[PDB]
Amino acid sequence: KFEEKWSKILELLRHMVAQKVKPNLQTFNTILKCLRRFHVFARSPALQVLREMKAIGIEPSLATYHHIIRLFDQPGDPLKRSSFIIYDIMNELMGKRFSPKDPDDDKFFQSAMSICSSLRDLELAYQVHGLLKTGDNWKFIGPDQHRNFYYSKFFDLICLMEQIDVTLKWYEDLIPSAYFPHSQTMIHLLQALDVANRLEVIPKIWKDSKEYGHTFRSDLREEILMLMA
Amino acid sequence: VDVPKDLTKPVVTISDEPDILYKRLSVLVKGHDKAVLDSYEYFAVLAAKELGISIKVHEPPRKIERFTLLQSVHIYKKHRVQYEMRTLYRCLELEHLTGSTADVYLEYIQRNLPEGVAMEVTKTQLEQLPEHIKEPIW
Amino acid sequence: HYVDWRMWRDVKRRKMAYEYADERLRINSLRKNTILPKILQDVADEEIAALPRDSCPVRIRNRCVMTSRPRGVKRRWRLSRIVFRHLADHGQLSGIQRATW
Amino acid sequence: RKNIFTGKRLNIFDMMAVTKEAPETDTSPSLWDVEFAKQLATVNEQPLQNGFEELIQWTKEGKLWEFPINNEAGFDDDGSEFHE
Amino acid sequence: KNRAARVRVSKGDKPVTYEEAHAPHYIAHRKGWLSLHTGNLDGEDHAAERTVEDVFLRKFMWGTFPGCLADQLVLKRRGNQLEICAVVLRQLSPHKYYFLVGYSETLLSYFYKCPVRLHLQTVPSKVVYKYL
Ligand SMILES: [Mg+2]
Ligand SMILES: [Mg+2]
Repeated sequence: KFEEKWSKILELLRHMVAQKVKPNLQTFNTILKCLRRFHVFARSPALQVLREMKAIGIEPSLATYHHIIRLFDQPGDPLKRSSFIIYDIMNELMGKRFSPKDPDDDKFFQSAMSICSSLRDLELAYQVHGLLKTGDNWKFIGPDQHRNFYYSKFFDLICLMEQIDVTLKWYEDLIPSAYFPHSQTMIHLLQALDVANRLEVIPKIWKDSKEYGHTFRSDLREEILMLMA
Repeated sequence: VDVPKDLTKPVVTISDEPDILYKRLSVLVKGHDKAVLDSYEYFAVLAAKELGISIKVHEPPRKIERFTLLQSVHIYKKHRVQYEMRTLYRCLELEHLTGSTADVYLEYIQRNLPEGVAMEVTKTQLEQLPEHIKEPIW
Repeated sequence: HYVDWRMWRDVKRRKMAYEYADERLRINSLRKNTILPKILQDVADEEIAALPRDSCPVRIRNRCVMTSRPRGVKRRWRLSRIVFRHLADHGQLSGIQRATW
Repeated sequence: RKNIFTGKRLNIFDMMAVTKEAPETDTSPSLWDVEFAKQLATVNEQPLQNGFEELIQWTKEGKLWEFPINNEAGFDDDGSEFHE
Repeated sequence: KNRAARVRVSKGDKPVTYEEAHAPHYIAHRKGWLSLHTGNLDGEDHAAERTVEDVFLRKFMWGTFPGCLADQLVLKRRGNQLEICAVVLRQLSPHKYYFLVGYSETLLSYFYKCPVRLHLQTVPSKVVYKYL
């Protein structure tokens, strides 16, 4: 149980203070990464680790917030807590250039975008993307699988909550320049054109769909034909 | 819409050491194609004006090296094929620029030197008299 | 894998001439002055004459590097007239063209 | 209405008076330290975005000539002076 | 009669490219050079070495992309960079072209000790200038 594990760890940390050993970033990042299992039980203990880093002088890295983001982003209703954890994390990170300090620094942006889609907050998603575009922060997006997941959740949230005139500007800026879309984003885009009563663009989405490898997707061709007819 | 928010600027450090002074930079480019030198001249001159460097341009006389070879593999001495290499020149003459300005301009125009074009940049540096030479020991 | 045995002999002559260049230069310096005694220069004559024959640089021949043709070679490209023309006539030699004037 | 950064700490550790003032310059590069430094170069590992970044990469790797061109780049004659 | 680099007339059925259709006297008049470097300019050195490298690169690419080259190579040298520009066909799968580009750029960079880049332009079929 958490209480037993949380008592041993505090004993290792106190031993580390008896032996005149100073903790580094990975010491606190390991605690937060290991508390992921306990979820709700570790939510407040995990926030005690973060506040300790600030006081001691260790600077939270992108991984420090990725681990806190994943700990609080448990299946359930995120509005109760996850809402104000991500809003405070971004106010802290606003306009900060990041350097590689932890191996898990390339996972924050994928994690942060995953909550913006869940909360359906487009203002927060722009702040997350704004942080990715400051300085050289774009290099922390992650491998190709993380790059495509980030942009899928990002664009699917634009099509849903953004005006269609702006949505079609992101569609041009991101695809194929930034990532190649999954067939479910082509569908999410058609659903946005329908809601906007702009169906003269459907023939273009089919032309683009073929150019992205969705010529023979059944769910897509049925979606296009049903809206047209 | 997907534009960078803030851009990291390369770090340029102002030193405590004084800068070099160049009375003249004579950039002589050589090529086989006059039109390529015309385009490079336009690029190099426009680059100098934007950076505030005083630049003059002229075209030294071209050099054509010709040589003769036998046409046949065997005998037929009186039948030859003649070849030539044409070297055309353009000379950019820059004046009154510091060593830091010369490093930026030369790096910018040397990196953009077209394929097939060589550059000979003669730099004339201004120096003061060595202290030992100011007065005779004798 | 050189073009022929004659190119292979010149390769060895160029390798041996390179290995003995410093030694031959130093001995020759003793022979190419009127300052040292003849008794010393006569010994230097014998010493350079005893070096391997293929260390002598006059035996190096400028052969075509692609065909080993010993004559008709253009030094700048190290090619025979035939090989040079083949490349030049196909536009593969930068800046080289037929000359009319 | 309460920020997360305000609340209870753990209090097990204490504020560093200052960061380490004298570094271990001659610390050996153990396999554990050399490998961890490779995990920190993978988090910012991304494909080249354009042709300028390829030149920058080649220049750092030493493949591309440094500009402006210096015909003596990488050749000092053993630090010899003219009088030698 | 002159023979050098002259595609002789046939019965009007032999497709030739623009390069193949122009005899040597049209070099620098109607057709440019297939390699551009500074070695053949007046007062420049190392023309012999640049020429051997070009002959190798043309043979290397012919046998490395067998049946794929639709025209002669264009070789460009800037600084220590070597750029190989080739017009290829659209028969090989794209995966094989990426393998061969990665392989060739790497192998040639280590062979000649310079950064080498390969630029491929694909055409559906050999471009025909005229039928001789
Ligand atoms: Mg005749
Ligand atoms: Mg001889």
